[PDB]
Formats: sequence, structure tokens, C-alpha cells
Amino acid sequence: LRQLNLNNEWTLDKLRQRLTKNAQDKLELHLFMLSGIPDTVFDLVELEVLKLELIPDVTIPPSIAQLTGLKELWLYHTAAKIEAPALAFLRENLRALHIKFTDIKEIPLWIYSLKTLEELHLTGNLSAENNRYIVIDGLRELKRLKVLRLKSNLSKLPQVVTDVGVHLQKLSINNEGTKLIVLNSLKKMVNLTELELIRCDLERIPHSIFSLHNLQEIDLKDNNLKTIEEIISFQHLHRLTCLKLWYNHIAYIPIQIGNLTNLERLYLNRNKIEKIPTQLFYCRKLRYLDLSHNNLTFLPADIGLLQNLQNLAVTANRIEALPPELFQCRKLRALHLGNNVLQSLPSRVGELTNLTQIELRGNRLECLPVELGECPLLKRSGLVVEEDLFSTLPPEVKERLWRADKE
Repeated sequence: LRQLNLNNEWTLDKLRQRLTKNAQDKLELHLFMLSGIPDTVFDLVELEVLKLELIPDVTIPPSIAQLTGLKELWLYHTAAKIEAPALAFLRENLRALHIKFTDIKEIPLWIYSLKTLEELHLTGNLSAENNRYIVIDGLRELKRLKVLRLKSNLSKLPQVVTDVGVHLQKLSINNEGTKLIVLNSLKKMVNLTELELIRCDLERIPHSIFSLHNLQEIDLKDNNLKTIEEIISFQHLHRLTCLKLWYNHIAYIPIQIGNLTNLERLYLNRNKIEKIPTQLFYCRKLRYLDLSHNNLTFLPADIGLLQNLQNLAVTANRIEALPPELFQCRKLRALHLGNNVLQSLPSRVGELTNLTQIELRGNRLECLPVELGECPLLKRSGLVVEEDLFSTLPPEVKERLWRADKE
């Protein structure tokens, strides 16, 4: 009676109204605090992301096989019970499985029998008595995994993940402040491209990090690096293109950082850098530069050595003037320059053309240069600016911007 009442409550129309999209722009359905899964969910054929959140001991009927495009599946605090035709359609269609848990029994034993599983986030502790990576021992059977996110408060890495890593390309382990014992057991990551140690608290870089030639994304976030000294051995790794060293205790950057040229999204934000050096601007391929929340003494001129740079965020620094060299760069779009000590913007900012978003709530800009109104791609949504200095501008320029906004 409870199941059939659930079917009668949540009809297909309001479910279509409630349909949303995930981060991957895929059709998702967030079922929160439900007694079960209505068959109106399973009557769908175009669903790809079946999200199941806090449903007590549900039993999945076979009609999931009708959901022809089903690829993702979100289990958050949900004990899932499934049958064999469902397992068949998930063995031929399903290539993703997102399991969030706080208990071993919440994790079902069917999820290890998938023949197309490719993306897989296990959230919750996986280390237990006779169950430390033995909850999930069927991850050998899954031979097509490519993404493995583990928010599990983990202390060691299984070798079987290293075996799977012939096809796996992303491993992000969240441990809430627990150090793993790497011991150079990660070198089978030939296909790994994004090693993301979130809140690892390593304070050191093992050789396995700069032994893996396919790594392109390296963020040692919240690892409390007082010093970063292992970038020199990265030149054997030809594929590194983005060093997003953010949210760290990095006190200083050695001048040898000027040796690099090939980075694009150099994000060195949320650090303790005393000043940006000219050496850092020897990197010619930089397209994105985030230096938010630093102790930079000033902004030098060599920031204008970045022609392909698109977004620049030197927010929450001690910066007073933007050089004309920065305005020779035609590709500046997102200039998060706010909460600074900026005295003024030199009129050579009229050279700028592609400015899109700027933040100026804060700073010390005495009055708006009219060149800030000159930027075409910069609209009212992008020009997050004070209103009085905007009113200091001639009314007809404001009218032109308004007409561009509304027509």
C-alpha cells in the first residue's frame, strides 16, 4: 500500500517539472527523502542520471531497463536492492555509479557486477574489519573504470586500483586529514592524467607524482607545502600543462619557476606569496592566471607578457596600478581585481577590447575612467562596479551601454 500510494502521489508530470541537470549537463533527478522509487520514474526512456538520496531499503523493479539512456547513478545514504534484468541493462548501458554511504551495509553487493562501469565515486569510509577495500573487492571485475573519486577517510591505497589504472584516468582521494602510505605503489598510473590529492596534508611530493608521464592536472590543495621544490624533475613528463597550486602554505616561489613556459591555467591563488616575480612571466602559454588571496607587494609590468591570457584574478592582494603592458594584451576577459588597494587604472586600458567581467567593489579607484565603459564584451553583469563613479560618466555613454543591454 505504501509503494502504490507512492506511485499515486508522485505522478509523471510533476516529476518532469522537477527534472534538472547535473554538472556534466546530463538529465538528473534528485529524489530526496522518498519512501521508494515510483514507477513513474521508471516509465521514462531518456533518463541518464538516476539519483537516489535517502530512500530506506528500496527494491528496484526491472522497468529501469526502459530508461534507455541511463548512464549515471547516484546512491546517497540509500540501501539499494536490484534484480537481474536491471543488472543486464546496467551491464550493457550504465557507465557511471556514484555511491555515497555512512555504513558498509548501505553499499550493495550487486554494484560489482557491471560490465560497462566507467565512472565511480565512493563516498564514505571503505576501511573496516574484513572490509577494508573488501567491501568493494569486485572492482577487479570492472575493467573500464576511468574516474575514481574516494571520499573515504583513507589511510592506504589498494594495489587493485593500480591494476585498473591501465584504463583509469582520474583518482581524487578525499580523506578529511589522513595521510596515505604511497610507498611508490602508484607507478602503474600510465593512463592517469589528473592526480588530485585534496586535503592530503602531504607537505612533500613523492617521486611517483613526477614519474607519471601523463599527469596534466596537479593541485596539492591544503597539503601545507611550506616549500615546493620538485618541479625540476617534471620535465621528463611532457604533458603537464596546468599547475593549479592553490590553498596552500607556500611562503615563496623560487626564481627557477621562470624555467617553465608551457603552462596555461597557472592558478597560484590562496597562498602566502610575497610578490609575483618577472621570472613567472617567462611562461608564454599562460591563458589563465589566478593569484587570489596573496601578500603581493605590488603588480609589476611583466604581467603584460601574457597575450593569450583570458581570465586574471589577483584578488585580495596589495596591488596599486595596472601597467600599460597588461593592456597590450587584447584577450583579458575576467579581471577579478577587487578588494585591493588599486590607486587608478592608466588610460592605456583603452587598448583593452575583450574585457568581460570585472569586480571593483572595494579598491581605491577615485573615479571611473571612461575606458571601463569602452569595453564592449564587458556588460552590466560583468561590470560589477560602484554606481556613483558610473554616474560621473557622461549620460549618453551610459545610454549606449543601456541600449546594448536592452535594445
